Amino acid sequence: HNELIHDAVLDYYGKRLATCSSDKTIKIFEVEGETHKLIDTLTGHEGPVWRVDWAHPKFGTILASCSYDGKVLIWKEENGRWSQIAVHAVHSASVNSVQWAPHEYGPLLLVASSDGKVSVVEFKENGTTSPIIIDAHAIGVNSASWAPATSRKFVTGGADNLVKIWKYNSDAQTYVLESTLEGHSDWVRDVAWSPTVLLRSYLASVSQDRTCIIWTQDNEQGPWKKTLLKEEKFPDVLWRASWSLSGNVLALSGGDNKVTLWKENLEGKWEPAG
Amino acid sequence: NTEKLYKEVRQRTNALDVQFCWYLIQTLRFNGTRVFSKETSDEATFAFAAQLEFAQLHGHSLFVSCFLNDDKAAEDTIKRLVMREITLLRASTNDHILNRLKIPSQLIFNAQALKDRYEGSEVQNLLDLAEMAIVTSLVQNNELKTLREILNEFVSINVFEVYLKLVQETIDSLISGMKIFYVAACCNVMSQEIVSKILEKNKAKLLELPLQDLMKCTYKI
Amino acid sequence: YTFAKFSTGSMLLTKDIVGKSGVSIKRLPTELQRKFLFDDVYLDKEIEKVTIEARKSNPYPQISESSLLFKDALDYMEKTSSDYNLWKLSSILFDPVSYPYKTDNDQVKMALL
Repeated sequence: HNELIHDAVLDYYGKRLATCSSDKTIKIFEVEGETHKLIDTLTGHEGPVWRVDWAHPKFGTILASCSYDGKVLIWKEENGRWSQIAVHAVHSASVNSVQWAPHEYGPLLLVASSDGKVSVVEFKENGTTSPIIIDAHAIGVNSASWAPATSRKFVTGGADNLVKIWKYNSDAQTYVLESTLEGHSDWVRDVAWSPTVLLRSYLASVSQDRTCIIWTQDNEQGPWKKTLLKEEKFPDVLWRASWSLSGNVLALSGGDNKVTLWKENLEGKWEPAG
Repeated sequence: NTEKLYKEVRQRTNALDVQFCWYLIQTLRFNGTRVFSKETSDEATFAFAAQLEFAQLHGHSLFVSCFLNDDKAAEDTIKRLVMREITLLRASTNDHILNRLKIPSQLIFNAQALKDRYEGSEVQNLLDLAEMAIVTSLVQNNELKTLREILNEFVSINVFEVYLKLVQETIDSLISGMKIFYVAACCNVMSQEIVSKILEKNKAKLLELPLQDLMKCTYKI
Repeated sequence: YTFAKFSTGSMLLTKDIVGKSGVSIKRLPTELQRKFLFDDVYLDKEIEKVTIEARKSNPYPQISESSLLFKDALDYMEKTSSDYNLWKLSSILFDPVSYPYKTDNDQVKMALL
């Protein structure tokens, strides 16, 4: 019985899968092609676990999950036995996304809850949490993705149809908002920064209004460029939008039971692939 | 203007595939036959390397990635891939010549260090984290070798402790206490120091040095 | 509802209520359609044709000499396939010809070539 898992994540080396469903449990599997052997079940949430997410193995085996009970739960495998080492629930509503930073930033976490907040939880020397939060969106935040870089930034997708790009500032000590972008007529479900250290940067912003805008910034200066992936509404509401590391392929999880794939061509416009 | 045409050919048809376009550009480049922009050659190279990586052909994608002109990008691509995929890239000699492309010693062992921390090494480290390794280690010959490696490289507290073990005493003690404060491994080290002190004892100076563990201390008093 | 993101090992997990886990380990469909690429011998002999030098801005490898020729691939393809025709014609037009016999001057050589 597992009729509706909401999220699954793969580890750096892809040996250990972590699905999370609505029955609150987070199941850990030892994958091996056809055979993912169930190795664990983790019960510690008071509502459907929306998302799970491993951290960089530089930090051992850590997994921050966020669930409907408004609480972010950090887990850790310890000698082959899992244990909830920390927790961070400074959010007064259902926590939706949770995504670790680039490991060069430390062990930073990115939480994004319906109380219009998004936190960046550091784990200090005592391993204890150091929350520095910001208000992100009015009617709630559905997602928040990290950006790689070599001047840190992230993106957030809102319930007010916004897509925001925040940046760290030593003057403020809290992430200062630097640019917001408007293009959807309904809850911005998911937002994704692309890991392509190439000439430009790409953002795929899927939404409830069955659109997927792509914000391509020329460089550090010139603002973004709006590009409706295709100019027809998808047969059903879109949920997830993920970039590929090698290649800059875009995967779109629409509520129409297939996942589409879009690649950029020399026109600059995007074309299906599969 | 081969390139000009090549670019034109690109936007018009797909008759030339990713692999072919890369091979072509590379041949013409390395034979003086023709001229291509660093960027067009790199574009082709990226595209093919990517296709290859999608095919789980990591060694081959790795080989192709080297034909990059942009040093920064080459660095990133290569590194990222090697670290992410080290295990598979260390099987046969056809995989060896691979990591004997000229994959930087550093990158290879570093990647390999990561794979160890995640699967739960020391020579690589010898070539914070060091403290955690010392923690895991918590025999005499190994300790001596570690000390020699540290000397070659030249945290300070641990060094003082090691020097004492191989063998001012109060300073070493304070250093060790501070290290302990900075959990299981620290307690183990403290217990070891206590045992060593007990062995040495077997009056005022002794009292100064002194100033389950609690039970032991009580028995001592 | 569906979910799907890209793997570290660039491949895709999606909701799948047919397996055991509730997800599907999908081998991403590769555009790369050319048989000899999946055989590691080709790659070895292909590395034999290259001279790798470290960069002048970092220690990472990058190619200094290549002796790859359209010619070289031909052994790994069927002489009947259209592909073979492409690679062959490409060899004829682009791969350098050699002219073994010595020539009075070099513009002559050029003419013979």
